[PDB]
Amino acid sequence: AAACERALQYKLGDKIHGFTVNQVTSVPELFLTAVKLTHDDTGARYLHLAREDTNNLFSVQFRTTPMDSTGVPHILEHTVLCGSQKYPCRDPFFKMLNRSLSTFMNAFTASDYTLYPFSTQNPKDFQNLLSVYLDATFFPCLRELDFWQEGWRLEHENPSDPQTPLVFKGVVFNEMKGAFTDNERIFSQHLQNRLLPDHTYSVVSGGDPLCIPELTWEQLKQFHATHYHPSNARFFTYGNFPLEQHLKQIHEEALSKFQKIEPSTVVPAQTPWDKPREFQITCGPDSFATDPSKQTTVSVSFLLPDITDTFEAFTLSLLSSLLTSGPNSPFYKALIESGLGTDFSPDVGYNGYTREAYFSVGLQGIVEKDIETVRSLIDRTIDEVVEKGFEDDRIEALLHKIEIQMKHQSTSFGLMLTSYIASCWNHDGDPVELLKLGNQLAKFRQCLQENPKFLQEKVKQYFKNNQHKLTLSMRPDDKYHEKQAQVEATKLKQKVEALSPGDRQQIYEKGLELRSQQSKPQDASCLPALKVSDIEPTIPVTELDVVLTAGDIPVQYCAQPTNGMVYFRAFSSLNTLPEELRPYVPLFCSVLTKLGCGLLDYREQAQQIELKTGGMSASPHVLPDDSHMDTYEQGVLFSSLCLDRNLPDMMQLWSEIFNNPCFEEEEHFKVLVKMTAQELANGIPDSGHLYASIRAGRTLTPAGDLQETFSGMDQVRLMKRIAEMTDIKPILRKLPRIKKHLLNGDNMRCSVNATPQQMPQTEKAVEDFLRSIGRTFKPWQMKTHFLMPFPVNYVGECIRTVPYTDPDHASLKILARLMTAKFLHTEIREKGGAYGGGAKLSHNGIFTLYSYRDPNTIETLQSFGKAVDWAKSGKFTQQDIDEAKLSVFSTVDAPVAPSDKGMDHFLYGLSDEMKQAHREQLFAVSHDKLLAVSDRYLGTGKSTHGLAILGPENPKIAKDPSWIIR
Repeated sequence: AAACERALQYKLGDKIHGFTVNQVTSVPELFLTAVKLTHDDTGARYLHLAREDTNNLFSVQFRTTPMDSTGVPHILEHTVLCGSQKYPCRDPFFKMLNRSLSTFMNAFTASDYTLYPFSTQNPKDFQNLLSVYLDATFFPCLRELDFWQEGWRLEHENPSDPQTPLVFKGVVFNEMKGAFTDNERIFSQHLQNRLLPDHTYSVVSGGDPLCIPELTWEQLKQFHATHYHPSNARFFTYGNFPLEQHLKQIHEEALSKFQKIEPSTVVPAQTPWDKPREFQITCGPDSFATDPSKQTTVSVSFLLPDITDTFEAFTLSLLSSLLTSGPNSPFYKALIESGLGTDFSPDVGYNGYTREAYFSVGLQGIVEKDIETVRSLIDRTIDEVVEKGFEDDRIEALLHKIEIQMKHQSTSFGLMLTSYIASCWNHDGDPVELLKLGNQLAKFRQCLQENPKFLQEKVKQYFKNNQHKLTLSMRPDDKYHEKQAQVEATKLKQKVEALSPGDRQQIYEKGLELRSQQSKPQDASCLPALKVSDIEPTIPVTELDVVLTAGDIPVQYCAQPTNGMVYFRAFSSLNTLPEELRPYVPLFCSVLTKLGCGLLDYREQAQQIELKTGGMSASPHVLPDDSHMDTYEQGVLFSSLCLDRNLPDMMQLWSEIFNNPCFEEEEHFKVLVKMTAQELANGIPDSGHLYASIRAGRTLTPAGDLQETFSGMDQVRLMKRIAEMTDIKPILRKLPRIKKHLLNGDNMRCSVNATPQQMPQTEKAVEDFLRSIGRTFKPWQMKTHFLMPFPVNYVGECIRTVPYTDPDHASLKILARLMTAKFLHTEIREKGGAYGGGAKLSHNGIFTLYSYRDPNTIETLQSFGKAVDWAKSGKFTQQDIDEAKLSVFSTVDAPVAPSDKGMDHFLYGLSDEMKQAHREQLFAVSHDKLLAVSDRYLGTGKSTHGLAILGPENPKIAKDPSWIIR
């Protein structure tokens, strides 16, 4: 009756739709069964992980082994998503993003493989997305104009004026420009290049700016015909859907149209060095130090065995985590607390992306004079690890951490599985051996029980005696990017001089046809699609029970199949907290479980956390009310996880954190604050649109102001200011004040998620813990410019709308997603050239516009104004409304993990009745309701606007007096 039982019914040797069952293994620790199939005619390998989880995932992988630095697989992956023969419309990927019930749809290109995963919950939608992906990847129209627009071409700055000089344009070309500007990408790539100089790892697989114009259309088509062939493919699917439908679809749509080829693409082993080497490279300056110039990164890297031999790789990965993870690691105590640098080097720890894995350690942010000092420190630490070894508790903490990662229930499990086996599988390894994790743990425990100094011989063998050592240093030079610009401009002029006038008219005509291709809106009615009748009308009700306990704390127990885990959450309000101490709350949450408690130092505290729990964290959350725009609850979410047996120890740890935290251990706190300030400064580009919307939305509601205080740019700038203070002690005195105002039971509620079989013991442990512990805003417009040293812009525009429970909210949500799908995508992305841009409506009632890597500023806001004029014009059909409803119901019905079912009632206090009411309000949205709501809220002068800009200097913005400059 179940799916996994029938998946265990697959017998060896059965022929199923051209596939042959080669191997069947039950993985009881993961509640999934691995099955290995091979297609007889093509030789494509198939691995299916059948597990009773409705979020089904498919992925297909192609082995791309480049032999030059042209970047052909990255551009080929970009171009293959631009159109196919059966679906000639442009970009099936984004078009199916609004015609499906998927939760994830993307693609990745590593150094030596390309990966196309998606996940969805509807079997007909699975058929839909699998058919579009098969036809897009295996049968694209390989039009020459797609290769000139996305890749490389010579083009005038204005394509209609034939007298201006020629320059390079292209998506991948400027992606590699932006990759080359990234110092970490130079460091990682050159590290791989110098350590592996023999074969494909010695080149820039994403594309070398000096080697990119050597790529021809003929080479692109030949590479596609040779490498995007199903014999060079590995298909992977995960979940509970019947396999027969998948196999039948694969055979009837794709595999029959090809014939067998044999890829001559196996990567040979890197030849071992006889002697260690040193290299010096250069990168681009940053704003850290001029005269001192501490922006010097150094690393020491060691070659490790292959990922094929699974056991030795698993052992060395655990060893690298013992060496680098946490303040109890040798390298942390030797390097981080040495005060010579700022953070670990990039690619620190075990890096298994290449064929031969490699270990790396070092620091960034050091003075260049200390390079030999660092190298001697690394050698001396290897000597000390050989002489002293590891304590048994840290080994137990690591084995408990890896086991807790095995049993944990996430919502994106299949994506983690395909990313975890892609690298090993790419080099012809057996992916099933990475799945049999229990056996590796058992053999690990036995191999430690037989030889107590085994790991000392491992560290000696692979670190002190490893002759394939590389010490690589980087120092910045003032004359670097102009040298690169000189040589690139020289390649440009040498390529331009040999061109005839007939070639220039060919460029002129190709440019005008490319502009027409980029301008004309095309039709996508050839794609198959679902309808609103396929969306479930009602959701299954989630059962809860709230128990007031000891003597007024409400405690929510949710019986769920959590697989032997207890997930504890607590939310304590901050309404009594003084307003001056508000901005230091996130810092408190980030350091509370890292400073020591009672008789435990920070080393022992971190050891106890890794030994008993799977991680204990605190993060501030602002939960808006659903019936008043000017009502919100502010508080801190304490979250933890443990196995069922370590629960009383976990609650003993929690009681010790709540009753005697050590806010006096100052040195590790200084280390952590400089590390988090560095981490937040490093993370600005990837979440720039989030920071732009959050600053843009500060001025509409008090909840926005509190979100600005907890997670806006003010928090990063303040954290940097605190990290620049030389005396941290008066800042450290503020933490007992947060302990005294927040750690009590006056305004508290808690949650427990566990198995029902475990529930009474959890109720006992929690009641013991609870008995053991102590006891009118008017929005106003704001325009803001953050001067950032970025090459692209990030702008945000916010409009104030209705909250969740208003019937107009569902219609506004449909309208926002509609505008994103049918206006903003074409206007900002295709015309403008930005990587991301759209419209969103948040749960509190903020209609927010955003831009991600946008080259323009004024034209983007003008496109926003034309989008609102488009919405008032009403120029959309009922099928577009069905498409927007499909996308919204694809978003709200995203799968929730057992650890958060139901979390939404615990946080926001929305019952299933409110969700059913809003779901039927999304059902009732009509065309005239969309025009009415567009003239009621989005129109000009009806609500207050807010503006914010992240980006470089722009003089035209600076001469506007209505902007405030930051």
